[PDB]
Amino acid sequence: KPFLADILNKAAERLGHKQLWRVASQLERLPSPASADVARDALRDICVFLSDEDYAHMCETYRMIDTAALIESLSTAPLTPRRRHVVNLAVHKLDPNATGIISYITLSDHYDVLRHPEVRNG
Amino acid sequence: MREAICIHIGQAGCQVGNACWELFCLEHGIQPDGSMPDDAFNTFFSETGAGKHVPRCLFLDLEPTVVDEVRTGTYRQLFNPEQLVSGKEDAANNYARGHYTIGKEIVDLALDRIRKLADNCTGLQGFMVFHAVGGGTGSGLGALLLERLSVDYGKKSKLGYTVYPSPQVSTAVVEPYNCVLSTHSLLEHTDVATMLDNEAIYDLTRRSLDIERPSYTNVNRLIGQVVSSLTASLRFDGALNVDLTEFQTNLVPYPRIHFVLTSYAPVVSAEKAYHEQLSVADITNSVFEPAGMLTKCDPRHGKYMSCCLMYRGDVVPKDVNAAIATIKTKRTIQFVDWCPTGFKCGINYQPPTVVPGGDLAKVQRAVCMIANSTAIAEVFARIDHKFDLMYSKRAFVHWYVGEGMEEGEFSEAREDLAALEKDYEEVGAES
Amino acid sequence: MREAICIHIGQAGCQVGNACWELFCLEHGIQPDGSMPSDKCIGVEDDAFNTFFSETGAGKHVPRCLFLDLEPTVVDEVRTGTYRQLFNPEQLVSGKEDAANNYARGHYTIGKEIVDLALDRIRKLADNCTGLQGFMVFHAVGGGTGSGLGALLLERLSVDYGKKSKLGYTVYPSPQVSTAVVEPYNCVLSTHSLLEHTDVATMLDNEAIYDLTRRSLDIERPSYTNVNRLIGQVVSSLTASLRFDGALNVDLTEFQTNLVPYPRIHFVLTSYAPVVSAEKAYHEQLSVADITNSVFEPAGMLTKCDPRHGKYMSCCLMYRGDVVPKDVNAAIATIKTKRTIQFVDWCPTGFKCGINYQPPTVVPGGDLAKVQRAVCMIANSTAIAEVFARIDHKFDLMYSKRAFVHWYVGEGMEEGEFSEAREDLAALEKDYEEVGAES
Amino acid sequence: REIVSCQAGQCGNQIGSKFWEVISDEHGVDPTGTYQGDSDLQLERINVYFDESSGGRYVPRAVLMDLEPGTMDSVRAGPYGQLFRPDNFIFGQSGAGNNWAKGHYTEGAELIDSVLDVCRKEAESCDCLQGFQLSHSLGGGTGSGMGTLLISKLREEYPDRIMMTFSVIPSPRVSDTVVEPYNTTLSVHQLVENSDESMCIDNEALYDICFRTLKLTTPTFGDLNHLVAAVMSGVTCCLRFPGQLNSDLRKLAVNLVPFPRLHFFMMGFAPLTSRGSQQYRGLSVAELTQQMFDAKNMMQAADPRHGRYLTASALFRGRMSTKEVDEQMLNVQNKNSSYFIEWIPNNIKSSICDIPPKGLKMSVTFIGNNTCIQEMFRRVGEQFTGMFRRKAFLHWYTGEGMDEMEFTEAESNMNDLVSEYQQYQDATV
Amino acid sequence: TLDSRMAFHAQQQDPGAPQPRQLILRYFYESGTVELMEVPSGRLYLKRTAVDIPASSFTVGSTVMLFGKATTITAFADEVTRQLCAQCSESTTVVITEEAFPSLGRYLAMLTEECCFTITDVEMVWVQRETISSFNLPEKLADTRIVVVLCTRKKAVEKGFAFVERTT
Amino acid sequence: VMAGYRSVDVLHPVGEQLTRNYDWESAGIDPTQYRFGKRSTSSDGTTATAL
Ligand SMILES: Nc1nc2c(ncn2[C@@H]2O[C@H](COP(=O)(O)OP(=O)(O)OP(=O)(O)O)[C@@H](O)[C@H]2O)c(=O)[nH]1
Ligand SMILES: Nc1nc2c(ncn2[C@@H]2O[C@H](COP(=O)(O)OP(=O)(O)OP(=O)(O)O)[C@@H](O)[C@H]2O)c(=O)[nH]1
Ligand SMILES: Nc1nc2c(ncn2[C@@H]2O[C@H](COP(=O)(O)OP(=O)(O)O)[C@@H](O)[C@H]2O)c(=O)[nH]1
Ligand SMILES: [Mg+2]
Ligand SMILES: [Mg+2]
Ligand SMILES: [Mg+2]
Repeated sequence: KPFLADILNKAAERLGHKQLWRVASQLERLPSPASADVARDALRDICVFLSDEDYAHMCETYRMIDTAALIESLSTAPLTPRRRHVVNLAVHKLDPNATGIISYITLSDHYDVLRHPEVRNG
Repeated sequence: MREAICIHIGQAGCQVGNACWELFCLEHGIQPDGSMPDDAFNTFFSETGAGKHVPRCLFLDLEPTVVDEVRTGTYRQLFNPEQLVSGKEDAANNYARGHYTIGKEIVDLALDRIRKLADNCTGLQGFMVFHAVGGGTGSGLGALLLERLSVDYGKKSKLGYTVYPSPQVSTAVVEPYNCVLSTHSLLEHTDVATMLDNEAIYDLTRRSLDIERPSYTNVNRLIGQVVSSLTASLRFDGALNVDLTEFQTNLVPYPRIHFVLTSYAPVVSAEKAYHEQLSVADITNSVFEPAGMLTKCDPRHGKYMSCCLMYRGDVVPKDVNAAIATIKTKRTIQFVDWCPTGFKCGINYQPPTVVPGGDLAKVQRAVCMIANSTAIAEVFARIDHKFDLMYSKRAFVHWYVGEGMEEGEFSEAREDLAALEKDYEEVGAES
Repeated sequence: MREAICIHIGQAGCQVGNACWELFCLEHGIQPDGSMPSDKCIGVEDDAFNTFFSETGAGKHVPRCLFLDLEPTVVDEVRTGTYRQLFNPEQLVSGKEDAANNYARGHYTIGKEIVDLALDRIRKLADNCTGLQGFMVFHAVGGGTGSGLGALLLERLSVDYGKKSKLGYTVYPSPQVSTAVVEPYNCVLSTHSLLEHTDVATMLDNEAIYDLTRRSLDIERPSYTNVNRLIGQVVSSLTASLRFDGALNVDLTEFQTNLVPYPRIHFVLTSYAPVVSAEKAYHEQLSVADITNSVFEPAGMLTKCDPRHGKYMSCCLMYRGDVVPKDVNAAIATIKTKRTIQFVDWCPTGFKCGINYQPPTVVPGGDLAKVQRAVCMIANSTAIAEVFARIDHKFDLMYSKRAFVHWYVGEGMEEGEFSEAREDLAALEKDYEEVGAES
Repeated sequence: REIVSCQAGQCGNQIGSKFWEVISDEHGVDPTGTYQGDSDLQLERINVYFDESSGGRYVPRAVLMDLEPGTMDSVRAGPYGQLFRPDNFIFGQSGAGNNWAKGHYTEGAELIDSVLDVCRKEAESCDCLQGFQLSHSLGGGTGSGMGTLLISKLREEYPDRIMMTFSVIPSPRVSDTVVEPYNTTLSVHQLVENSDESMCIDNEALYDICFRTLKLTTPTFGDLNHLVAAVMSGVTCCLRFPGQLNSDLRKLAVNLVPFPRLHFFMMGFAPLTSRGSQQYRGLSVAELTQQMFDAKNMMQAADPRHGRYLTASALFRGRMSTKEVDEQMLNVQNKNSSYFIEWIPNNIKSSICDIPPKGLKMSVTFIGNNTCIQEMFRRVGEQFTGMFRRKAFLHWYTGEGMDEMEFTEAESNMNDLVSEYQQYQDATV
Repeated sequence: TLDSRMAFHAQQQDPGAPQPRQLILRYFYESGTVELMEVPSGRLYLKRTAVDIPASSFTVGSTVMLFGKATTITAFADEVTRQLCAQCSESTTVVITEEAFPSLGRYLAMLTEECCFTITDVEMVWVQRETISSFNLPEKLADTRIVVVLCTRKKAVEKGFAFVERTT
Repeated sequence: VMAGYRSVDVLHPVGEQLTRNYDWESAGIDPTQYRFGKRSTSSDGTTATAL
């Protein structure tokens, strides 16, 4: 998965670690399935770039691209199974109905601050 | 750091080393090529600049069949073309030949390669010599190489895993002669000597592992599993770590007392592993049962002078202590009066591994048993009877006489072997 | 600058020089035609090759060598083979009638009609060099032209060029295996010339090279080709210090005084490692300490002269490749700790080391494998008295009742020359024994 | 106050190259020669080591010496090689071959004349020089044999200038020369009566510092020479930079040479920490002083606590306080009064410079005239006598022009020096 | 010393000197090592020293810094070097018109990373009604503002064709 | 008879390496074009960086 690793890192430095949600927003605005050209365009307007070899590898592993599969791999592969089930539990708690929609009120209710070490520092 | 140099002598030694190394390669994730597709392998393998590793072992036999089998088998890539010495004609179950005539033309280069390995090593913990005294080369060269190693390295740690002749099953008629001749060398010039008789492990495999037709492959595989269990403490981190000298100072109470019994549990098969709930107490009890013992030496027939338990896996000190108390409470085994504690345990977090072509089912928890017991006098009381009943009227003696050994060496070896039990029951006698 | 003249005498000298010059051309990127490859024809050239090849305005290098043999077969083989373009028609001086293993014939009858031309060629080569370090003479004392003509040439060089350095990398008769039967005569007669008229002498006997090739390079049937390839590798390893940039470069006179303690004591044992095939090279930990230990091993040298039976006088190590000065220091410290090899009491330091950044090169189509690092060791030791004892016991047992002496006396040689040579070799034993004796 | 430098032998040339690039970096001088320093203090005394040409760019006031041209070529090919003046590369054709006789009597005499010519013109160019530096190794042939001849001739021509001789005296277990004790014995006697102050360096101690003080697995000669380069740059920095209490070579000599023959010092440099220990230790005079006197931080492999410090000098660099630069040295005196000599009170000369070395907030250079250095002289003399009993490795010297009587006189002078050190180490008031 | 190397004629132009130094430098591309000599004599100007400058920037017509020295490559030195440099670092030009100025950085980023080109030079050019015919640029760029990139890569012409097909 | 001697060959060629058929392709090393040995350690950091 060299193209997955490259895109994940590239986004991490270019946008910041805390806002990797931009790639998800772009790929959701993409239709399912999406053509490779528009996938490149929309994915890359956020200034994340892939080499031609990595792009060819991505196309071969995945004209249409399974954008849902790309999202799943991006959010799934770079996690060891510990992190896999940890994030699965967090998402399940955030969305108990498995509806694929997270609201501000529910996230604020389910988000904890008081145990953070820095707010313990005060 | 923590290097341990392995030496294998004879057919039995080479087979045991083959099993040991096919186990260690998987324990470190090293392919038979020598490279993996953390300096844990530094103890056994020497890393090269090509990204692959070479084992720190010397194979040696005066006949070429086993060594060319190694040189042609799967581990050609792994094994160094040197440190894999071949002879020209074997001793052929003749300690005289393997020690005086035809072993002296190979011992010099054997020590040359061994000292090359030692110079490669930096923090060498000790030598591990795998052989069988019942054979000719394994006795003769097992004496010559060990005495030369002793005179060259002084008091450096040496552990000799010796496949002693079994009381009932023996594949040679001069086997008792070789054993009695070589016990002198295994006594004076070996820091620890480990019993590895055949028929006991045979019965263990037949009963616990349930194979109708086991073989030497299985017995050496189990022996290698025991070896790796004992040596894993210096190879992976654990709650309680034990080094070679660390358990030597606990298992050698007197300089003459260094012959040690071994066992291993759970020795279970694939079908029976899933159903059983393996606990620390259960595995410790199965260890202390004579059934799980891999040497024909009944624990009930003697007093355990010292115990040392290599616990591997998710084993924990609380359960270790609970098992310790249970062993103290039950009367199946008794300890020597002047040895109150009598126990040592080494806990390691690395669970044992299982290799292809084997029968053991991998268990998240296991434990090996290394013991000094007064019952070891019984195997020697079998061997001395076995030897005297043939030496009473001078049988199988002309072969040794014509190979440059004086006839009085037999009497000297017999007297030394008798001194072995005259010390065993002496130290086992209650104060 | 830093030029050295290679004089090859006899068949053995001629063939070992052929191997040496092939290897030198390979190291300096010189095609067999004598010129640099067309693809890398850069206009400006470095001064590295100047030590062994003389530059021509046409851009074609010429080796600083003198091939010399009474027998025309080997020199004609050189002049016909793949290096005819590289080699000058001159400096390849040829005789017409052979010496035929006769020191008397090669030094007293047939050598005089060609020694003058040989010295003319030497002068022609020397006037071209402005920084001549010295002469390296390759020959075998076993034969006639190697012993006799070589002795005469070294005598003339000593009387003409004064105190110019001289290194005879000569092939003495191996102890148990020999090719010539009057080879002991030739060796004992030429030891007088190699003692007084040669500044350093290096032993390159054949059976030690055979055993090395068999046991380390894994060649069941080695030949003179392989022997000469190893000898050329050793020569290149010793001479590369002034050829290439290194951490500690040494010249000829840098190790001359460090390896010669007394004027009469300059015979030195040679050794080189790692010498291993590609099938085995990466199986061992080819480190500086490992290669130093392998060199010091009796089975890793080029001579059948056990050091444990003798006592080292002065050691010189020539490291090539990625060697580090304190890796060398650690090897020296472990050699000090080692007790199997022991030095003489009056020479505490006893070590020279020269580190060079140029790893050895392997000839195309060869059998040796290129290595990250290598080392060549040249050592003065007291153990050479044993090979001298072998050869002089051979000579006395041959000379007891006048064997083959008629051939020598029929070529203008007095009978007392043999006795004088025997006394000289006895003194060469006695001084080694005396200096090796404890204080 | 001008110091003209000389490099002799391969060791001396490499050490001088390292020192010259270090001082050029400190003064902000690129290999082009143009100054680009970020502070005017560099130009304020750039003259001490640099003399500029008509183009406004500076060149080192250095003289390079070797019979071999190979090390000259390497030095010129170095990153700062082109900064040197081409006429200052004086080289011969035939090397010394580790022969003090060859470098001092026959091959050195034919070239010391040109070296003296260039040194004379360089000394006359400046207003009035403070003196001479030499960088050489006493174990080699041309570095030592020609080095001592240079020392003698420059002493004869300029009696009243300060002569510093950075001599790399080498150790047997790190040795690489069989005639090393011969060369060292033949050089030390010249240095005794011909050098104002000798600056002792051992490759073993440099290696020890590189191994455990710096925790570098394999730093080569390019890293060993950087330490002595820093030593030179910190020992001369008093001239080139201002300070609260400035000093000079003459000040160090008068405060560290109680007797004319007692002018050999061992070197140490502070601070010296690994990359991983940079953020673990606080940089302060308290941490500098403890390592100033430590054995593993001292870069001359002669053990310091088997001798009594006759004198010592601490050249501090960086804006600091005058309290803890001398109160802590008094603390060292008090709690190591056994290790410091009695009849000389406050063995410590202290000097302060306002400009620390580049990249270091604070630094100190330690120069000590301890009597423990007699161990090196005694053991190298033992080696010299061991080879001299049997006349080994001596036909070269005899044929090159040396005399047995001169060898014996050198041995006697060495014994006199070691006895001079010993009789002050042991005697009481 | 036998290692494969790239040899280039180079100039330094030391301050005050009336003429360039006229050196040659060999870069051993398998490593980071460089060495230099001068054409007239041949003395070793610089030893074999490792540099941090990437190998892709050692092409012809490019200037680099070697220990504070501005060293400019003028031309190759050997035909083996010319062959290998043609195989590896092939040069090409891409001209982007005035309608893509808001995506100027976008196109440059795709040149650097999408197309794996390395940008030896990037400039802007005001096209003239005479320069258009003098240098044979498309007529639609006359009297406009363009950006020109000198970029090198393997198969540079084909990569540029792919770029101009994938962009407007 | 000497004409029949043509078909007779040499039992052992001279200068033949005793190759035991290593798997160099899987090992990833070309024996002829690989410099066998240990790349000497490169001490990370230098004295200049330390100062
Ligand atoms: N553990 C183990 N023991 C074996 C094995 N093979 C044979 N043995 C036993 O070990 C004893 C020693 O015999 P060998 O293995 O042949 O050793 P040896 O006799 O010294 O070898 P040679 O003298 O060359 O024949 C025999 O009597 C066998 O009973 C084996 O593969 N593993
Ligand atoms: N190392 C090496 N030794 C050789 C070689 N050829 C011969 N020798 C040995 O060196 C000894 C000297 O032989 P030659 O070099 O032929 O000397 P020679 O017999 O005087 O030569 P001619 O009189 O011309 O035939 C012989 O006895 C051989 O054993 C060779 O090519 N390499
Ligand atoms: N610090 C340091 N010491 C060196 C260097 N080169 C050589 N040496 C030492 O100098 C000694 C040899 O001196 P040498 O250079 O041969 O002196 P010369 O023959 O007079 O030129 C060796 O023992 C080395 O330890 C170097 O670059 N730096
Ligand atoms: Mg057998
Ligand atoms: Mg001939
Ligand atoms: Mg003042």
